[PDB]
Amino acid sequence: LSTRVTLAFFMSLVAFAIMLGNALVILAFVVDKNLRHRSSYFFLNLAISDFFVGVISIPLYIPHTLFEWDFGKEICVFWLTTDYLLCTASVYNIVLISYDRYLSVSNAVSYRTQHTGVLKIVTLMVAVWVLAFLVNGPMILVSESWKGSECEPGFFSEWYILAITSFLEFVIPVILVAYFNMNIYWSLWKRARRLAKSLAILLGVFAVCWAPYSLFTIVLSFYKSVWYRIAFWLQWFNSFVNPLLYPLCHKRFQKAFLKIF
Amino acid sequence: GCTLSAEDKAAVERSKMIEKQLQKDKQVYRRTLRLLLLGADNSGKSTIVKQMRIYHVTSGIFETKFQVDKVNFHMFDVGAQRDERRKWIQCFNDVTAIIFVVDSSDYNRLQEALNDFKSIWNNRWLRTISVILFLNKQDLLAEKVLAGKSKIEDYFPEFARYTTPEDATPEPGEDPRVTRAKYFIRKEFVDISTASGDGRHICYPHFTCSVDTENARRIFNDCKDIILQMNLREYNLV
Amino acid sequence: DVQLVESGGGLVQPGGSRKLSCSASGFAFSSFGMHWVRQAPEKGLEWVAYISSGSGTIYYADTVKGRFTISRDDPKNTLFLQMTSLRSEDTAMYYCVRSIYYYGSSPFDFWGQGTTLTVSSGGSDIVMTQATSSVPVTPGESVSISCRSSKSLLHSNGNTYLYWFLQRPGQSPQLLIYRMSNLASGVPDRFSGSGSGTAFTLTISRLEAEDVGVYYCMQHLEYPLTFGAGTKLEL
Amino acid sequence: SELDQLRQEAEQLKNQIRDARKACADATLSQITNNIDPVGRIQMRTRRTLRGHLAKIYAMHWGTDSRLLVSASQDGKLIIWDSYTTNKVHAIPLRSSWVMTCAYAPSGNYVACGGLDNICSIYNLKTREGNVRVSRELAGHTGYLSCCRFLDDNQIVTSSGDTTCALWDIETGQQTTTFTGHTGDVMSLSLAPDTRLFVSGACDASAKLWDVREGMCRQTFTGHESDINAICFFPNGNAFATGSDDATCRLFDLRADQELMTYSHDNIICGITSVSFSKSGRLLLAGYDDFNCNVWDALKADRAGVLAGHDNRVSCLGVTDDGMAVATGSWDSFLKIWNGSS
Amino acid sequence: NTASIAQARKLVEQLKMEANIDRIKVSKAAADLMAYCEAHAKEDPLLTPVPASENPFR
Amino acid sequence: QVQLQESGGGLVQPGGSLRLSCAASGFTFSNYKMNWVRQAPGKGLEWVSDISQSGASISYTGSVKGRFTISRDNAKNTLYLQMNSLKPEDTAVYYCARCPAPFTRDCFDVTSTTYAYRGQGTQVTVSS
Ligand SMILES: CC(C)CCC[C@@H](C)[C@H]1CC[C@H]2[C@@H]3CC=C4C[C@@H](O)CC[C@]4(C)[C@H]3CC[C@]12C
Ligand SMILES: NCCc1c[nH]cn1
Repeated sequence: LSTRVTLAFFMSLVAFAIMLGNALVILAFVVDKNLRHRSSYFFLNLAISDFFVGVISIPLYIPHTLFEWDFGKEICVFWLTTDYLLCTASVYNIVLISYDRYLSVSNAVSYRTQHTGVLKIVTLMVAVWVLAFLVNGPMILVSESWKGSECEPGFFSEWYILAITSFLEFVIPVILVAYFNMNIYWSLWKRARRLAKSLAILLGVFAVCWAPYSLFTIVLSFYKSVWYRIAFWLQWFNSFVNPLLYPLCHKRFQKAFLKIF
Repeated sequence: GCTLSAEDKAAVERSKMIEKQLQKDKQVYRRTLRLLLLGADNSGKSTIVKQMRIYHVTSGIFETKFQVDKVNFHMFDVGAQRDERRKWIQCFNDVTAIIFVVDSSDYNRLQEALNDFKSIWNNRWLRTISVILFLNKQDLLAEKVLAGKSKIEDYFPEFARYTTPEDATPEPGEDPRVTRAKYFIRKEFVDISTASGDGRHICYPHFTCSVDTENARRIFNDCKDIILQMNLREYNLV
Repeated sequence: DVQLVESGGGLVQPGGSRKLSCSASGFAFSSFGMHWVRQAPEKGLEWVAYISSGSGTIYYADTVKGRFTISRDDPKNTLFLQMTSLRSEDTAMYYCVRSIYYYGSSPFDFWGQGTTLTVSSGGSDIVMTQATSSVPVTPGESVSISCRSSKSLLHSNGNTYLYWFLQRPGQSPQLLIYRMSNLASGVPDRFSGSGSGTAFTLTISRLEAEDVGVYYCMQHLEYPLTFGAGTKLEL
Repeated sequence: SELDQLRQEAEQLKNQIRDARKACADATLSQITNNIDPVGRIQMRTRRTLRGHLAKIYAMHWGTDSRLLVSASQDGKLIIWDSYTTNKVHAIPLRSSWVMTCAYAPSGNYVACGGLDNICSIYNLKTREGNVRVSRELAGHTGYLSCCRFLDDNQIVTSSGDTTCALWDIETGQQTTTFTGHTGDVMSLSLAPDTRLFVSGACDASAKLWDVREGMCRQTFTGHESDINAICFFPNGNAFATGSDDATCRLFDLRADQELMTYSHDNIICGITSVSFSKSGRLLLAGYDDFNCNVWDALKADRAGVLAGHDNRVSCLGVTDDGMAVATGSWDSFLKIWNGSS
Repeated sequence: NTASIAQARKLVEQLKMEANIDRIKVSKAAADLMAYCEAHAKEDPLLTPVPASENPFR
Repeated sequence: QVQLQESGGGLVQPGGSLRLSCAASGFTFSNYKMNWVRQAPGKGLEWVSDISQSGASISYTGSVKGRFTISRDNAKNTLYLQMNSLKPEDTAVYYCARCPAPFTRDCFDVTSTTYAYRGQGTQVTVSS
């Protein structure tokens, strides 16, 4: 079908765009030795997560849909594990970057001078990935038994389990990001100059990309559709969006991009 | 370790030890905040440097180390040099702030102070360094204004048409003439401050008396604001 | 000035334990790597152990490996050598040597006084052959000493790592020539050195009564360090 | 009046000097060197980048051997580098953080440095204690030190912020000779291949040629329009070059008093911070305030290449005595060695 | 003041000392510089550089 | 080679007029900002007027504003100062100074005790 070919080409295009963006960010980090700051490490972590999800999810997702291809139990389990771990790692990297910005804004004098860090940035980078894994990995590995209609984690039957899972990756992270951005905006306004617009769209894009799936799955479990696919794609497009906002607005990666390009 | 002699690995190890010592020195260097003090012969910067040295504790330079709220400040004052600043001032293009002391009660040499502020503000290499302005000797200025013998309109002909701005929060108990004169003098400097600053660097006008114990707190707050603005500019927030 | 004083020697029973302390005074101790050098009553010097600056790297001889431990106290300016389970082959005099390593450095410049100790009752090695053990000669005439190495001592840097040491009777050896061409500080221009990758020659233009004693060859290519047999020059 | 008579006499003498110089102006240097083949494109690539300085670099100097190097940074550091392996041989902290100059003894046994403090400190490298000490501290200048160059192990010429330059005596610490001829701050000096004469450039747009032994000025060259920030002596010892705040490098001759050639471009509007000559003297390398360095064909005033990219204003530039590599340091914390490609 | 008079006298003496030196033609100086530059052309590794085999920096 | 020669200025009654000229040689007149400074008897050098490269920006000291007018002729390399209604306290030596560097918006050390790029000066005496 022509529609299937066009859809496959569109997913290939978005995967290639993710490839290009994250490869450019990682290349900028690698080439320049000036980007050895903590924020540079956080941006590298986010870029690594987005590059890995672009590598793993979509290319293996092509045969699963609109194609007469089947995936075994091990392959499907690995695909789900990688997808969930990478998504949670991206969310936690976003939260870490927001916390770093909050610390810089509210503790500027100590952020500049009384802030030295080595082998401790890597500690946080490992910790966020470990927590991202522990959110879902053991859960789905146990859920292998509870389940061949569709390659799914198999815990969608339990509503409370889904609520617990969505609580540790969408409610608390959004609350923390909103709290950090609100504190930064309030401190800067007390001390509406296009700062509010950016600090609002930063949370708005994340919420718009992540809420629909995390709520549609819950309401379907409590009581597929095209809107289900739309929500899944909205969740995936956050990985596309992320390279444009965070690493491209730090004034350090911009210098490397200007020099190289 | 490949194709390296037994006497080359030891040299590499010595270099690595030197590098680790350099890292420790870099941490210590980043810990401290450097400032550059500037003033004329009648400015009175000696009193300020003494009061912030002793209380908070031939050669071509003087160094004063103080500490406020567990924050370490290193103030550098040029001495025993010549009267041409266009060559040795480019050394101080990385300091956190330029403290600039101006004698407000000296109308005759106020134009000289304005010219020095203009030249410092618009310099090619000092175009990203904030200035903390100390308008010293407020008591003498108030006494001169109260005396009425000398008129500011003689040196600045636009003072006669200047009226103090409304809602300027005058200090309660101060004469209106003294407040008007002080606000005019600060106006003369904020014009140069905002003429071509463009937000890259800003100026902090302050009034200082003969014996004031709050100068260290003022410097600390101005430095805090300077670092906050630098951090905001780093993340492209503003 | 510069002083290295050793202590801790004595008479011990076989299989016992002992400790030597080498105190360094008059120079920056922390910037110098340290070596222990053992000289038996029989002629010949043997390298024992080495510790770098900051104790980054430690090297031992294949004989004392597993029984000797070398450490250093920089704040106390002291070098420790502890031995356990001694044998009858460890009875000798121990010298404390210092060495600094950079581009133009002069390793093995100063040697300690040394402490004597008596006991009751090979693939990765480079050999040195000094055939002329004893050369008798009246002073005032030129003197030539020859050294040979089984392996070429010339590295890819162009540096040939060969060292010449002088031991006059009753005193620890002092460095004369380092890296086969250079002259150590405080050494008269009478001593000269040259040679190819394998054979090396040391010349004393005008002999004096001071130069009587033993001459020792050494290499610094691979860290197992082998001294020469020792050529004895006498009147 | 006596004052007006003296001024008129000075004007008459200046007119006579200018008339003699114009009389000697037979033909320009550009006219004579016009049939020689141009060099072409001079592409030099970076071979080494040396890191370890915590602030801007103000000075640098090669050793007599073309391997070891010394650099000075205003964080208060004097670092000695083995350029072949990028190793650090020594790292000497300084009493004063403001250091504007650095020198390396021709014997390799000493280094020297000075700055905003009107003191030149000489450090001994070869010590029996294994550490670098402060061998001497020469004081007596009443201004910041701009340059210092070693003559022997026991002699050194310094130029300071005041109008004077001085030849010292390291063993005794007293100025053997004082020159005191300039009007503005002296910013650079260059020793001749045989150390009998040396030139000094200052902030009055004039260069002076002094005789070391007699301590008097021989010739004064005035072709520039602004302060001179650098000077370099021709390899054959019969000419020199000067770079100034205006975007111009001027080549002056000794036997013929006047000026030979001018190196400038329409697109260049910044100042020159340093100049240097190659071993043959055909090329002249000049570092600019726009974070770049230019290579001028000194016999034709044609730019033959650009060393591009240092992230901050280029401060110091030097060429090895062997002529193999060019070392460049900027207000960035890094020092780069550049070499050609066959 | 007498200081200005003394400085003017010193400047006049310096100008008199500088004005009496001998100057060669610019053509001769140009020829000398060109000859020196041509003579040492082969010993300038910054011109037609040496091969990477013998280049100390790589 | 940088030479600035000042002409004009003599005995002038109070309320009179004068015009000082400054001829420049050795440098491109169009690339530098120019200043007029003065030295009163028993007083230090005092900045009195300033004109930019193209004459677009002009500044005065305030005690001469409305009485003094500065101008520059880049075609003939001249700097004019027209002084109107001279006060008895205006007796001083006037120097035509050049800013140290080209294409700069700041000027350093123009009123220094010694300066390489300053003229010899012209005497302006006001008496009655
Ligand atoms: C998904 C699997 C394969 C890897 C999970 C960890 C990844 C995402 C992260 C966690 C910590 C990271 C490391 C932390 C520190 C550094 C800095 C520098 O030394 C090079 C990269 C390196 C070494 C990072 C490489 C990527 C890294 C290993
Ligand atoms: N790709 C969707 C991953 C996820 C996380 N939570 C729910 N779904």
